[PDB]
Amino acid sequence: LYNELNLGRREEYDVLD
Amino acid sequence: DPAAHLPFFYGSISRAEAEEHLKLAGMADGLFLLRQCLRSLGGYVLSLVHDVRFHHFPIERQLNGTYAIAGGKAHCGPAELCEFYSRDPDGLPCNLRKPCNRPSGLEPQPGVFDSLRDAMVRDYVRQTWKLEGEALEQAIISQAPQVEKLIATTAHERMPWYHSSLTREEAERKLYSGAQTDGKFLLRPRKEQGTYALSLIYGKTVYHYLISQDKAGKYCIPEGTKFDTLWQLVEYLKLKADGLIYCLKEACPN
Ligand SMILES: *c1cc(NCCO)c([N+](=O)[O-])c2nonc12
Repeated sequence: LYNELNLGRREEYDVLD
Repeated sequence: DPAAHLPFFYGSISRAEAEEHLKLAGMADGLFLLRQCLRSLGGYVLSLVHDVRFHHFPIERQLNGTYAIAGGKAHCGPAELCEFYSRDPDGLPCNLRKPCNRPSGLEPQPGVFDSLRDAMVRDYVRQTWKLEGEALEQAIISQAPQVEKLIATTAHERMPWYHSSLTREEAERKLYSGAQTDGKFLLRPRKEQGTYALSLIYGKTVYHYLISQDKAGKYCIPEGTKFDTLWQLVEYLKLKADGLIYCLKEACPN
């Protein structure tokens, strides 16, 4: 009964290619 | 700090004020600064401006004392890394063209965690070997290799919001019995050993978030940000929302 994280408000970091 | 000497190193500042400095400095393509990573130990963050947009690239310190962005070449230091990317973007939106130097008089922002670790180390040597004055300060120089890493990982273990052996029901009971304020939280270990549970109240219900660590030694909530220590995890979710219904605020008794 654990709560799923809001995938839309996670802090996003940038990445390489 | 290996980056303290660098004029574009801002220390432990948040993304918000980091972007404020880049904005004040002209927002030119390749404009960049360096700051301490609040999620990893000894890591940095490359804040970069391209097309008037902010790009933040974590630089995590490798096991062998080198530094690298995820899926990128390693470098011997922050000085070298920035020197490299100044001539080869090699993944970045563009090369590092102009450093966002600190204003005159302003020095790197001292970090919360690093100061906490400093005091815990000094406290360890104090009670263990019963030392004082400079005789203590000298002992800290030699007795800060492994324990420095051990105290960081176990920082949460001495924190108020951390509860040693509580189940879900035990947590929910006294959680309500109090101020019932939003953000009031606590941390606790679980049966799977390598997992913990973040419990907090918000408006109406007690929420529970499963924390698990993937080897490499980094704690995280499923499909969430990864941290090197549980202390850094809890502290990050105090200011940044980051998935939670409500960011952490206040703690429960020891
Ligand atoms: C650059 C730096 C290091 N170690 C950190 C000490 O400054 C290593 N290393 O593996 O020890 C290295 N290897 O190749 N370049 C470097």
